[PDB]
Amino acid sequence: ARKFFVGGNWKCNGTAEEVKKIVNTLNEAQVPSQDVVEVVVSPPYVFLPLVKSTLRSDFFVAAQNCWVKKGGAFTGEVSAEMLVNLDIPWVILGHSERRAILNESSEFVGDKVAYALAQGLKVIACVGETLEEREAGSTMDVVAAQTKAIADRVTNWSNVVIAYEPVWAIGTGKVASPAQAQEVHDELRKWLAKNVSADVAATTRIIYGGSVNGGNYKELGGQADVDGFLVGGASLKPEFIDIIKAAEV
Amino acid sequence: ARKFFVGGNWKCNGTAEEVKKIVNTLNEAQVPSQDVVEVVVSPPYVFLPLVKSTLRSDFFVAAQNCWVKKGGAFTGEVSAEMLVNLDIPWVILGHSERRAILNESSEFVGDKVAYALAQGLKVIACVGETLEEREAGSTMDVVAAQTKAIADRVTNWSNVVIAYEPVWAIGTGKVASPAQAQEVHDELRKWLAKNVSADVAATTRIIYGGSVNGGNYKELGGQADVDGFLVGGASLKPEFIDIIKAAE
Ligand code: NA
Ligand code: NA
Ligand code: NA
Ligand code: NA
Repeated sequence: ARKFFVGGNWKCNGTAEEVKKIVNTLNEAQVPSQDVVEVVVSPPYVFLPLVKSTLRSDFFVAAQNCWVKKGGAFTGEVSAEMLVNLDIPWVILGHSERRAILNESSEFVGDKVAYALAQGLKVIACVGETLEEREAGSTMDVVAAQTKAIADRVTNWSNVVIAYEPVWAIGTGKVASPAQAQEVHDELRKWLAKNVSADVAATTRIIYGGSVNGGNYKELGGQADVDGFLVGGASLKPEFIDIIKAAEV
Repeated sequence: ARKFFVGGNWKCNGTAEEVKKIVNTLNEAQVPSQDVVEVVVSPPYVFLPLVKSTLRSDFFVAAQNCWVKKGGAFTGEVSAEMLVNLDIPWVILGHSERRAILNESSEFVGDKVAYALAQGLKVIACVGETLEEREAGSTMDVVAAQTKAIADRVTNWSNVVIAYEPVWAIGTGKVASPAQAQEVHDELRKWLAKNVSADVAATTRIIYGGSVNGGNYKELGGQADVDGFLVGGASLKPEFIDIIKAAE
């Protein structure tokens, strides 16, 4: 069985004082065993050393982004090899905000994933459709195309988690149902089985990155093809511990 | 007289061991007084706390970029308020690599500069033309347009340094002459005098960010409108201390 996965994306938030409070709360948390759930927290770049130095060793740290290739003359960017040097094991790549606001193309995301994996990082690779795409019946075309841009560029899926983000249902007031989430995760896994291998389809975690009303995480987690959550604002709050606890059963 | 200014842009380089070696070499350096030269060092975001905690207190730290507005739902971005919280006093904005590779527009850079200043940061604001623009005779048209996008959004220039980057003469194998540098810096200052004020033109440092061969920084620093340097790869090396010494 795939190990349930909960990632916390802090986004562009945090102060030294807020980080200390979040980390102390996570360090005091009593959650399901390492065998039941894998937990990753993703602070901004400037707090990565602080969080890695202070967080419980059974929770893992992710950067929110890295550069597409080897470092060098790329003012403002952080390379995968820098993250490896700082003992940051994970990175989030292709988040909806970077695809939309920072205009990161599916091919650019794919090249980042492949480079990160080559340096030995583990990757949360994000995909998802807009409202226009959803309403046109294009959800499965769009999610398969974003996944194919990554698949075409990687040589190994072992250290990849895919995060599905229904962009129309993230902080818009619209919420996708469990059935809607299950349908996309099932079709995506079926895509991996036909286009990469049955083994990769069976072993790759596909986590849900859509907005969820309080108390509705266990109904989503219990869907057959949903393997956990990529969490936004709740990752800054004690509620994140209740999302980790949804891994139980 | 405007105080000579030397910025060191590490770009996307560094490891914890390399950072320790660069910072130790800077800390042992014997350079002209604080009255003669202002020195700023700019590591990647992940080394900002480490460099600020270990660097000599008379050298200052800059981030290489920040976000255009208040933080929030901007995965992978670092806000100006985050830099203030970590006591990072400077930021580089509009670097040629961000305008070219990351497609940052003049208006985007302008909005960043205005936001950074509003949070109390000091800004190295970068401008510069491409090969095609230079060959067309458009250098000053382009540099004035980039500067206008910032001027239109900024009321107080006290905490701004302008860096001119001849993009065609940065790691291309082409080296711009001191006369080419002085011509752009003079015409940019004349633009500032007409479009902001005589006082802002007189007091704003305009530093040079073009490639320079070893031993040739004093010929550039002694130009009337060149107030220092924004340094690339030499900022990782002992040579950076020889560039600060050009202030004498
Ligand atoms: Na499940
Ligand atoms: Na470009
Ligand atoms: Na002049
Ligand atoms: Na001078």
